[PDB]
Amino acid sequence: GMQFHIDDMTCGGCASTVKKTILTLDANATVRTDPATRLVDVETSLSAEQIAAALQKAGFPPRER
Repeated sequence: GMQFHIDDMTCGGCASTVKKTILTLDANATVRTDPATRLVDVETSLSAEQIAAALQKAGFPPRER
């Protein structure tokens, strides 16, 4: 389990973009997003840096928790 806080993920629709970004990178990933806390939980064989790099490129720079 890796977890990020995503300050820019400020609504449901940003959350969709975050989730689709991750799923396009790794179709086997599990992703949970919570707009109330701006927290994103990911299960993936990829590294936290690879996930973050993708999220950054999408305009949702995260901080790993």
